[PDB]
Amino acid sequence: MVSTAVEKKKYLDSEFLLHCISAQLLDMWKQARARWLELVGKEWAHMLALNPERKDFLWKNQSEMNSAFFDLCEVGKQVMLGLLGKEVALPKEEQAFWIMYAVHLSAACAEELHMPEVAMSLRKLNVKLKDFNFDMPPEEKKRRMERKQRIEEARRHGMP
Repeated sequence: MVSTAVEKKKYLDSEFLLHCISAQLLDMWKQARARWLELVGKEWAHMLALNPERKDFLWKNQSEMNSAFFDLCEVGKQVMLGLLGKEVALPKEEQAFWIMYAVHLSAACAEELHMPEVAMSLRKLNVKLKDFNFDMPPEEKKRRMERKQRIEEARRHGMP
């Protein structure tokens, strides 16, 4: 499953997504991907400055990067639903998608941020994904619910 998803990592490239999801959702995906990678790259550059030999990325649980990753997962899930043309995926479809998502983002860290391949591992991403798929204030809960609604609406070409 992870073997086939390695080639299928290109499936989340903008050029492969184009015309298969709405223009609005595609732009949300492009922006959310860029935002997360930029934050990862900043955090890494600081870490590397302090230990040039390090090979691990420490994921800070209370960080802008972490919040940006959550939002990227939210957009990613709607990308999946957009590709399938469904509101609720089969669990096998979800498992396939999240594998492709994790392979895609891990490749981007090695290829686009030039991080050691072992730093942003498939396993690390999966730990955080499990959190997404399974002490936040009430106002921030509201915020995330309104954002998810806006992404869902983008996916449906502006429809509820």
